[PDB]
Amino acid sequence: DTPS
Amino acid sequence: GVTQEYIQTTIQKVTVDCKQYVCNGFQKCEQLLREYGQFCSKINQALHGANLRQDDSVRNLFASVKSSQSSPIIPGFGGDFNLTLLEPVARSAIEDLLFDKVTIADPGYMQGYDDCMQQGPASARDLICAQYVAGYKVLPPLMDVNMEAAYTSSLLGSIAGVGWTAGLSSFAAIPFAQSIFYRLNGVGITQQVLSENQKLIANKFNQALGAMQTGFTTTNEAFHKVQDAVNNNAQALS
Amino acid sequence: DIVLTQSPASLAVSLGQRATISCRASESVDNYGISFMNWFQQKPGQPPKLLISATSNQGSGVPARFIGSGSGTDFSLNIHPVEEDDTAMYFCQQSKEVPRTFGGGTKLEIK
Amino acid sequence: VPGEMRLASIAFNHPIQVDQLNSSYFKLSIPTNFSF
Amino acid sequence: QQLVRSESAALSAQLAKDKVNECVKAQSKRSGFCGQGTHIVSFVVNAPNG
Amino acid sequence: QQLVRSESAALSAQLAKDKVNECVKAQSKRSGFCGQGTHIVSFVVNAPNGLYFMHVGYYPSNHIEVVSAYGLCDAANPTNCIAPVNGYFIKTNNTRIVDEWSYTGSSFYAPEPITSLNTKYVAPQVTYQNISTNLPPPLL
Amino acid sequence: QVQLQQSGPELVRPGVSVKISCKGSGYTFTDYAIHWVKQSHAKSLEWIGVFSTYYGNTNYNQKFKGRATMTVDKSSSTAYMELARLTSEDSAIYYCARKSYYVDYVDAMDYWGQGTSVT
Repeated sequence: DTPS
Repeated sequence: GVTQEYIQTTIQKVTVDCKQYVCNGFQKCEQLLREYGQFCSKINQALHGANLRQDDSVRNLFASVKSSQSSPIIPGFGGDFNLTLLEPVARSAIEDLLFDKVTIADPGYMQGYDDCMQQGPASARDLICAQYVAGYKVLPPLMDVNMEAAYTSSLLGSIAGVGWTAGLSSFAAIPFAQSIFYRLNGVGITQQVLSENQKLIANKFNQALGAMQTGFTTTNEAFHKVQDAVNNNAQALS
Repeated sequence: DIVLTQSPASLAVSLGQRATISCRASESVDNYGISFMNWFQQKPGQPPKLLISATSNQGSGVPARFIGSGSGTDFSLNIHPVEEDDTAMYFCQQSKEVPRTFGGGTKLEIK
Repeated sequence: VPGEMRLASIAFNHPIQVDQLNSSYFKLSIPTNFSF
Repeated sequence: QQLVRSESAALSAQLAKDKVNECVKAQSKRSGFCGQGTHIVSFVVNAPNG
Repeated sequence: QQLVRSESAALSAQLAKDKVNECVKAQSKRSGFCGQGTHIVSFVVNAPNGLYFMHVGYYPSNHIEVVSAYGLCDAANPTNCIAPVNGYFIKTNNTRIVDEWSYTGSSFYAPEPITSLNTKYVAPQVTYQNISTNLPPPLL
Repeated sequence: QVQLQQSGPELVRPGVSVKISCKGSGYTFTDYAIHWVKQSHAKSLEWIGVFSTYYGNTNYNQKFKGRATMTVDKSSSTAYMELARLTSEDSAIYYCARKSYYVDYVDAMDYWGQGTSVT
């Protein structure tokens, strides 16, 4: 899922 | 004439559930295995590191295999040259001969353990079914055979665009027969001979291609090497 | 050089009417699929003006009103809404081979 | 927080296609820019 | 045993990469590699493990 | 364990020696080695337990398709035939040039006039163009 | 802002070698070859030649190839055409025009000079  | 070679690039990737291989769920053995728990940790570490190196070797190879540009490939490609290597849009006739002639044990990744279950034949004798007895897991290949075929057809489509200098930049896309004549000028055959004997060149080359249909026996050394690579993977598991 | 001819020598149409011009080449001018046909426009007191080129019906100085068509030896110009400010001499130009000659042309008129 | 993982297919970049032709001329692909 | 086999496969894969860039994508003038008859076009197909 | 590691290091050191004599001290024409962009100058620095290489490569962009010919000949005299050296004969799309054909380099698109410096004389072939007027090498 | 300023018309007597000039303005003159055209009637026009303004290479229509020659003055952004041995059959309107490529590999005559004449 879209990185931090 | 045609000569052939087989170059191995990978090992079948496996992992081992160390605890299950040593002991099949017994509580008395598990209490004892706590004393040796670091040995299973080291076995898992080493196998995992080996599997990463296999996958990286594959990606590094295919990064060099890919071309930036190619021709489309149709039936009738190559003109006077027959070319049974052409895709049946697939793999190829030669690949299907090679995969069928070698005695390959049935792959997993398809339903696998369900063919070792009671919902399947009584004659199954696969190493797939020995996996859950011993705690093996054979891992999948990192490519997919369709993607491997896409890379392979991309190499075939780059042939005869690499003449006339460079080939790492411009892509010439010229007629295949003409590129062969250009390669024959490159080994010191004069163009006068090449101009006159075009039909004879095509006939001799197609005879040399026709000889490949008898090359999938163990008297062919390259074929024998492919069979032994498969045998070695099975041998380690057994 | 390839000879270009055109017909009819003059054409009269009513205002707002479609009009066409036929153009014929003595030998085909297609080489490598390119066609090389340009059309030009001239009025009295003016230089010739480029209208269109082989793949550019719009562009090359005009709106899509000037529609070039055809291939090989046969070409045409097609204009669907003619006005009195389209009355001009019109010419086929060959860009394919030296010495780049071009047709005698036709005259558009209004009824 | 970030949510669930996403199943994806590995992309395959198709190389640029150039049509092979018969006759006395051919199509050529050539670079117009570059970087070191 | 597996660590040894894995390393030998990696070295063999490096040889495969070199042959694709010298015999498949170009005409070779070196001899040595390939069948011994100078060299003209070579081809690659997929095999079990290689 | 140490004997195995020592032997693999010796084999790896032999590879390093070959790269210094083909990529550092000379331009490579082989491809394969180095970053894939042909090859121009490479450099070496010291690393922990080994050598660290840097390879400068030349990477293409913005490719276009153009019409090209295998070679050109005099239509009046079949023995006068030429073929481009390290480049291609392309149909002219540049407004400086007043000729049907132009010369360009192999790695970079840029039209130029066809002159004796860019070409070589060859035997005639059926795919060569039959040029009826303006050829400067040979002028005849 | 492209311009092609031809030199003014003249009733030149026969046997003169006649030079006509055309001056480019508002664009880089050395990037475009100049075409020259002769117009004897509303329906009779013919190409005369083309002059590269970068390299000086020329082509001429074969009928004028031993009469007409072309040259440049790069410092004044100007091209010249000089026609040897004038006769009454050369009384005509003359033009200069800029080479262009709106369509790939197709010559176009783009912007034209305003017209000059010789008689």
